[PDB]
Amino acid sequence: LAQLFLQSEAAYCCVSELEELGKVQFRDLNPDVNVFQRKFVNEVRRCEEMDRKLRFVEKEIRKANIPIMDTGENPEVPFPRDMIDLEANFEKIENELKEINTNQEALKRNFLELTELKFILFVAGVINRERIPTFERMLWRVCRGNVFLRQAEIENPLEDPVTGDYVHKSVFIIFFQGDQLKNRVKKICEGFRASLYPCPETPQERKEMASGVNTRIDDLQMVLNQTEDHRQRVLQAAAKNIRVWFIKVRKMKAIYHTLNLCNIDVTQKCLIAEVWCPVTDLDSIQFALRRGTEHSGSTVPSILNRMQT
Amino acid sequence: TEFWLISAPGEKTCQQTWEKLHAATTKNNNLAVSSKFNIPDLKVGTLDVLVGLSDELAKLDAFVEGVVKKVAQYMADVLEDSKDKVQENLLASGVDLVTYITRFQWDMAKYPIKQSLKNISEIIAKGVTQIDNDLKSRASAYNNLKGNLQNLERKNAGSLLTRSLAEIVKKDDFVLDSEYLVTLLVVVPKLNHNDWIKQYETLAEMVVPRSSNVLSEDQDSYLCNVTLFKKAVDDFRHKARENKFIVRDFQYNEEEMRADKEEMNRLSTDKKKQFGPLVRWLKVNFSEAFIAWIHIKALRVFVESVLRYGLPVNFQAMLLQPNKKSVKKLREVLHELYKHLDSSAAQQEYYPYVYYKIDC
Amino acid sequence: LSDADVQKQIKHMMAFIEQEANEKAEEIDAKAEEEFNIEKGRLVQTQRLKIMEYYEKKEKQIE
Amino acid sequence: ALSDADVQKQIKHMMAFIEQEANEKAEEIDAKAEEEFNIEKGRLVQTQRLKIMEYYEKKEKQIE
Amino acid sequence: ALSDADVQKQIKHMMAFIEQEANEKAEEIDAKAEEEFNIEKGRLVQTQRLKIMEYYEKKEKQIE
Amino acid sequence: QSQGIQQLLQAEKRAAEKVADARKRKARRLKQAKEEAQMEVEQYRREREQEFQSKQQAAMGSQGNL
Amino acid sequence: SQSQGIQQLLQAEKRAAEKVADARKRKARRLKQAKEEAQMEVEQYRREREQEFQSKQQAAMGSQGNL
Amino acid sequence: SQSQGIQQLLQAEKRAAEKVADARKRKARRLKQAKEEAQMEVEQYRREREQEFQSKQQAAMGSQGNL
Repeated sequence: LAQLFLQSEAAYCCVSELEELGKVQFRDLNPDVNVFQRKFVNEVRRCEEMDRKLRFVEKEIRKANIPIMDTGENPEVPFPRDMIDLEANFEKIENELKEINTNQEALKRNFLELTELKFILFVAGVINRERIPTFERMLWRVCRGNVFLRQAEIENPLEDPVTGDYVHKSVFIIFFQGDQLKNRVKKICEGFRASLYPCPETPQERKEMASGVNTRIDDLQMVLNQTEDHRQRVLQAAAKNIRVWFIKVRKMKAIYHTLNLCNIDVTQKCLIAEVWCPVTDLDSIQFALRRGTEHSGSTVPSILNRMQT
Repeated sequence: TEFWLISAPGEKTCQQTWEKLHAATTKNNNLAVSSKFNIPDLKVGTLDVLVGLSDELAKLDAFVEGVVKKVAQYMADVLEDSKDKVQENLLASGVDLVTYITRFQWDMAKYPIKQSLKNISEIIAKGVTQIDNDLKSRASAYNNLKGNLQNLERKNAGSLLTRSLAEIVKKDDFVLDSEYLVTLLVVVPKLNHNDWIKQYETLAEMVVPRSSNVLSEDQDSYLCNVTLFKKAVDDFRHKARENKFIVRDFQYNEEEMRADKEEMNRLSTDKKKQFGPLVRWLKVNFSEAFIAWIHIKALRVFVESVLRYGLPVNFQAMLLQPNKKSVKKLREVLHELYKHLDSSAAQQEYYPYVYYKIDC
Repeated sequence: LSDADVQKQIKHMMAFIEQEANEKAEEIDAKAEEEFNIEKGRLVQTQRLKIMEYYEKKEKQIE
Repeated sequence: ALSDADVQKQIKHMMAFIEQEANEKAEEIDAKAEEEFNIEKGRLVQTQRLKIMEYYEKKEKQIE
Repeated sequence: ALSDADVQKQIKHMMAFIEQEANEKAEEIDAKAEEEFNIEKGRLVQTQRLKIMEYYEKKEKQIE
Repeated sequence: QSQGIQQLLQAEKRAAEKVADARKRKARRLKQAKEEAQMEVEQYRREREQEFQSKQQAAMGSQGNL
Repeated sequence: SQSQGIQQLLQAEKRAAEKVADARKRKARRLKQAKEEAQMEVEQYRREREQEFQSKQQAAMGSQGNL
Repeated sequence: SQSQGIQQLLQAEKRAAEKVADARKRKARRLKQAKEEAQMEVEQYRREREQEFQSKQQAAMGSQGNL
C-alpha cells in the first residue's frame, strides 16, 4: 500500500501509462466523496455524452451493414484535451446524419404523395381499396344512386406509402354540386382507407401544374439519392474513425475514473494515490513512471514512497 | 300497436296492388294491415337541402317522440285517459293511431302545404318546443301541489311521537288563560298506562287533585294531559323521563291549528281544481303532439323517399300493422318485392324501402 | 351493378340538378321583378320630391 | 288509589301558595308606593322651590 | 529500485519545485504591484500638477 | 278538571286582588305625595313673599333717607 | 357507358348555366326598362309642373297689373 | 516517511501563503507611499510654477511700464 504523490498533469500522463501497463491496483483515497465531490464529474460527463453520441451513430452505421473493419490505431491511445473538440466534430456528424434521415424521410413522404399525383393525373385517384365494396355502399347509404362513380385503376402500382408494398389500386371519384355531400364524403373518405384530397380539374392548366410538380419531385428524388450516397460515404469514413476513437475514448473514461479514485492535495495541485504491487512490478512501475512523466511536458519526478501498512 | 312506415318507388300504379293485393308480395300475404299515406304534394329544392332536411327531421322526430313520451308519462302519473297497463299509446285528435292512419293526411292546420320544407319543419318544431315548455310549466305546478299536499297529509299522520296534534287535541281539553297553571302532554307506554294515571301525581309538588285524564289512546302508547304549577314543569318532565314517558311541551293554539287545517284543505282544493283543467289541457295538447309526431315522420319518410329514389314523387307508401310472428315473413316479402327492382346498395342502414318504426 | 343502375344514378344526377336550376332561376326572376318595381319607385320618389322642392321655392319667390 | 284527604290537602296548599305569592307582591307594591310617594314629593318640591327662589332673587335685585 | 537516499533526493527535488513556483508567483505579484504603483502615481501627479497649473495660468491671464 | 279549575280560579282572584289593590294604593300615595309637597312649598312661597315685601319697604326707606 | 353519363350530366350542368345566365340577363333587361319608364313618368311630371308654372306666372302678372 | 514529506509540504505551502499575504501588505504600503510622494511632488510643482509666475510678472512689469 505504497503512496505516490505528484502533479495532476504528471498524474494524467502516469495514469495513461499505468493503465496500459496494467500492473497497478489503486486504492480509493476518499471513500466519503461522491463523483460530484471528486470533481472529475465534468470529464466523465463529457465522456458519457460523447460515448452515447458515438454509440448512437455506430448503431445507425451497424444498421446500414457497413464493412468498416476497425483494424487498429487503437493501441496508440492518446488523450489530449482536444478530444473535446474531436467529440464535437463527431457530434456534428450525428446531427447531420439525423437531420439527413429526418429530411430524407420527409422527402420520401413528399415523393410518395407526388407519386400519387402522377397517377392522379384521364385521372386515376388513389385508394387502398381494401374493402371498397363497403366504401361504395356507405356512399350510397348517405345518398344512393345520385351521381356517377367514375372508376380508374393504377397499372403496376408501386410500394404503398403506408403499407410499404405494391398492391393494385383503383378509385371511384365523384364530383358533387352540394356542399353537404362534399362534407359527408370527406368524413367518409377519412374513415375509409383512401387518399382523395385534391380537387379534380379538367382544365389544361392543372395538367400543366401536375406535369411541373411531377418533374420537380423527380429532381427531389435525385437529390435524395445523392444525399444518401454522401451519407453512406460519410458513415464509412466515420465508422473507421469512430470505432478507433471510440475505443480511445473508452480508455479516456477509464483514466478519468481512475483519476477520481485518489486524494487531492491542498499544498499543491497534486494527487496522492496508493497501489498494492509486488516489488517486481514496483521496479517496472518506477520505469513506467519515468516513461509516463516524460510523455507529460512537466516531467514531474512523481515520488512513490514504499509503505509497510 | 307498433306500425312500420315504408315507402316504395311507386313507379307503377300496380305497386299498390303489388303492395296490398297480390299475395306473393303483399305484406304477410295481404293479412297485415297496410294503408296509404295522404301526403300533400311538396317539393324539395336541392339535394343539399334534402340532406339537411333529412338530418334535421331525424333530430326533430326524436325530439318530438321524446316529448310525446314525456307528456304521456306525465298523464300516466295523473291517471287521466292513460295508465301503465292500458292506454299506453296516445290518441291522435282523440282517436287511436290505427284510426288516424286509416284517415291519415298531412295536416294544413299545423303547417300550410304551400310552405317550403324549411318553414314547415320549423313551424312544427316551434309547435312541439312550445308544447314541451307548456308541459314543463303545468307539470311543475302539479308536482308542486302534489308534494305539498302529501307533506301536509303526512304532517298530521303518524304515531303519537311525531303525528301532528291538530286532529287529536281539542280546545275542550285545556284550562285556557289560567293564572298559574301550565298544561304538559305525556305519552305513556301502554304497559305503564295505569301506572302513569297514578304515578304522575307524585312526579311534582303542587299538583291539582283529580285534574288528570286521558286525552287519546294509541296501540303502543296513550296521550294524556296534565295541568300543574308553572314552576313544576321542569320537575314533572324530569320525573316523567325517569319513568320512561315521553312528554311533549304543546301549547294549545286555536289559531295555528285552524290555520293549518285551512291551508291543508285549501291546497287540496286547489290541487284538484287545477288537476281537472290541467289534465284536460294536457290530454288535448298531447293528442296534438302525437299528431305532430305523425306528421313530422310522414315528412321524414317523404323526403327520404325522394332522396332514395329521385323524381317524380309518386311512391308506394304503406303503413303496415304486422301480424304476430310475421316479421320474418314480412321482411321476406318486402325484400323480394323491392330488392329486385333497385340495387344491392340498400336493416338499420340498408332497407329496400323507407321504413320507420311507430312505437304505440 | 348493371348499366341500368348506372343510368338510374345518372337520371337522378340530372334530375336534381335540373330541379335546383329551375327553382333558382324562378326565384331569380321573381325577385328581379320585385327589384324592378322597388328600384323604380325609389328613383321616382327621390327625384319627384326634389322637383317639387325646386318648384315650390320658385313659386314662393314668384308670389 | 289516593284518599280524599291526601289530594284535598295538596289542593289547599296549591291555593294558599298562590294567595301567599299575591300577598307578598301586594306588600312589595305598598313599599314601592311609599318610595314613589317620597321620590315624587322630593323632586316636585325642590323643583318648584328652586323656581321660587330664582324668582325672588331676581325680584330682589330689581327692588335693590 | 530506489534507496532512502534516492527517494529523499526526489522529495528534495519536489520541494525545490515548490520553491521555484513560490518565487515565480511572488515575482508576478510584485510586478503587478509595481504597475499599479506607477499607474496611480502618474494619474495623481498629472491631475494635481494641472490643477495648480490652471489656477496660476488663470491669474496670469488676468495679469495680461 | 272542575276541582282544579275552581281552585285556580279562586287563587287567581285573590292574587289579582292583592296586586291590583297595591297598585291602586301606589297611585293614591303618589297623588297624596304631590298634594302635601305642593302645600308645603306654597307655604314656603308665602313666607318668602312676606320677607320680600318687608325688604322692599325697608329698601325704599333707606334710599329715601340717603 | 361511363363516358355517356359524364357527357349527359355535363349537358345538364351546361343548360343550368345557360338558364341562370339568361335569367340574370332578363333581370338586367327589366331593370333598364324600369329606368326608362321611370324617367318617362318623371318627364311627364315635369311637363305638368312646367305648365302649372306657366299658368301661375301669367295669372300673377295679370292680377298684379290690375292692383 | 510519506507523512513527514506531506507535513513538510504543508509547511512549504504555509510559507507560500504567508509570502503572498505579505506581498499584498507591501502593495498596500506602497500605494500609501505613492499618495504621500504624489502630494510632495504637487507641492514642488506648485513651487516651480510659482517661481515662473513671479519671474514672468517682473518681466511683464518692466515691459508694461516701457514704450
